[PDB]
Amino acid sequence: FNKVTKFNGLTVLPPLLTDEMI
Amino acid sequence: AYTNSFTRGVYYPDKVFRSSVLHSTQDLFLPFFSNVTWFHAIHDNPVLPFNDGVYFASTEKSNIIRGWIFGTTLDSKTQSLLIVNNATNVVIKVCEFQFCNDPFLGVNCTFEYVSFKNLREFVFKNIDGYFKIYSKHTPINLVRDLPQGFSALEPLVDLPIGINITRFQTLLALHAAYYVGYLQPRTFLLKYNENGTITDAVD
Amino acid sequence: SNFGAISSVLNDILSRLCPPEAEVQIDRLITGRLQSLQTYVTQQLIRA
Amino acid sequence: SNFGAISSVLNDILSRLCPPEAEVQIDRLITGRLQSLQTYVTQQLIRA
Amino acid sequence: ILPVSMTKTSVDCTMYICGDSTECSNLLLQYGSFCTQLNRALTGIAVEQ
Amino acid sequence: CALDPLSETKCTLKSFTVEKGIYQTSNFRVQPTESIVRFPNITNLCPFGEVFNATRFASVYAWNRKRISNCVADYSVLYNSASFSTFKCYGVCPTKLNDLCFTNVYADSFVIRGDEVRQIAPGQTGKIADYNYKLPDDFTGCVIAWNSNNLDSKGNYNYLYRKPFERDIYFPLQSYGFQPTNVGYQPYRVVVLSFELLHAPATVCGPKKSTNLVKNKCVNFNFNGLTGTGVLTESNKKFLPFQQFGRDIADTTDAVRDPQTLEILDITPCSFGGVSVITPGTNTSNQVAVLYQDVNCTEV
Amino acid sequence: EVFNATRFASVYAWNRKRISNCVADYSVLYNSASFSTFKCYGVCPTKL
Repeated sequence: FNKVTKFNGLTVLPPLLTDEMI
Repeated sequence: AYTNSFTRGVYYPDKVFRSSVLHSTQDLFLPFFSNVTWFHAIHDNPVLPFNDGVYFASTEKSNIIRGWIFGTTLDSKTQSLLIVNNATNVVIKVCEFQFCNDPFLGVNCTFEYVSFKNLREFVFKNIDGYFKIYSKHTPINLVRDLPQGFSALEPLVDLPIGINITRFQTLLALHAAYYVGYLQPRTFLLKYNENGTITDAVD
Repeated sequence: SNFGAISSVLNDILSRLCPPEAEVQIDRLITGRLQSLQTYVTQQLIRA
Repeated sequence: SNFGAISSVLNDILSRLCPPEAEVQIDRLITGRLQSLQTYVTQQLIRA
Repeated sequence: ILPVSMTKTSVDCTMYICGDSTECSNLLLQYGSFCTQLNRALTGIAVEQ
Repeated sequence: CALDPLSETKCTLKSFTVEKGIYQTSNFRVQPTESIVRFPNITNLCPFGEVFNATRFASVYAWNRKRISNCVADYSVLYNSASFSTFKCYGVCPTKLNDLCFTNVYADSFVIRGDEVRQIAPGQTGKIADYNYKLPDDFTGCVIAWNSNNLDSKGNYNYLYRKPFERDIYFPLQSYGFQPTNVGYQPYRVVVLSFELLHAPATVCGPKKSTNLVKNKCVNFNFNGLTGTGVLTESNKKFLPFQQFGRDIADTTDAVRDPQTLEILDITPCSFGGVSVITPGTNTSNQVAVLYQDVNCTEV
Repeated sequence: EVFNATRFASVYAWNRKRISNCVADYSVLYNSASFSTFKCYGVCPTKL
């Protein structure tokens, strides 16, 4: 998790399973 | 004589604030590491060509350099731009001036405007008849040459005048060393920092 | 991108022009921005 | 392919027409040739 | 190391193409169901992740 | 399709049944409360009186030019006049000129034969277009012309003709000859207004009044002819003295400097997000729940 | 032999001169004072 790193109608939806559920 | 420009002669290309961004822009910039013709006010101020535009700079301790002339013929056949510092204001005029045989500042017209220890830096260009002036001042540790580092010139002045230029000449105070580098149509990538300041560029 | 319109900014066309010609300029932006989205969605379907 | 331009040879348009009309004919070729690459690159992404 | 999902983007194509303009949005309706099938595709990708 | 969120769902699906699920039906968007109109506080009326009522215009080979700046231009005073035989505008509409601002305006003034008025347009070709007065193909301006037989006929031979905006002063020059004996052969006066939209502060503006300034609240706006919408706020974006706008990656405006007090305003688009309708099937219930995506519940 | 002919035909039965095997300085025509209109439809007169 440490080693892997808006108004124009573009959006990001959250995943169903949180990183704490994974 | 000659010297090398290093990363000199970069300016804000438009009157738009940008920050924390790498912006690709195409404009008349001074090419990095170009040879710039170099001159002394001691042991002259010849007429130079202007080409597409000029980075003009001087390393100074005396304020002997005090202005410039621009035009095509520089001989009263046609209108010529004049720029002067009177030690309280910049002064600008365009007229069919009859200049001297060896013009200096003492120790028909269509436009007017009014407002080593140091390095004073300028960029001059004509686009669509707009004569644009950019400038910066800096302290210097080296007498011989331009500093091998980066700083972006801000626009001082923009004249609506529509006058053709192919030649120019600096003005010296009479009864200092200076550098002339021509601009070229270059694509630059400009590094605008958090405080919206150009702090590096890629030629 | 202009896509051939007089400006890249939709509010320039709508503040400078009027309906006989504003629609001619906006159809160049609609065509280009629609083709820009179809290219993204196609490459996201292949990447998915 | 002409794509609606007077000729598909880009040098015909540039040698026969002056810029106000040449850019109208050339943009039909740019529109069609760009669509012809977007088609090929999409087929090569699916075939890859 | 294997990738298993990617960011669930969705793009509001009426606001991307015609950002808060009714003048443009009434022209974008003349292209029919392109904008609704772009949203359908991006929703299908996002549910798949 | 606007009664309730289930009816938006039914319409989004083009279906009267809705199956169980979550459906993005719409975008929530907070609407502009009011319009804020903002322009420079200068009030000189522009010298169009001098331009259109001069005693003599120039020859088309040596056309006169005037630069107009630091002033207010009511273009309807020109456009409403019955005098003008043509007023054709390129890159602008003459209805919109009063809503708008430019950094400079240039008036180009000259006399031609009435038949040749056709050649004063962007992208034209012929002896006046190519050898006397050429407009660029990206021209942003208005061409304003009228027959001037009462001013410029006598005959009169003082007007002559032989490169975008060139003044091409050996001499290939030929005079016109203007008499009441000349309609297309008559002298026409023409003024061309060219508008400068370059990246600098406005100095020519339409007569439209400025409003007070509103902040931390969603408004429609027009700053120096830059129309838009957003929550304006005071800002810590450190504009240098020459900068007048800030821009986004999408080329859209992100900040402005007020033309009346020179403080820096952020522009934030008014609060928005996807609206998703959570539903059991309509076979189970007409009850729904609504998810406003990417908003805090106090901002809905 | 066309532009300086003594007479021109009636439009029910117009003339049609063949020009061939010769050098054509069309700028002599295009820069002539004589012509009230000179309109070209698949070429620009400067290019000829």
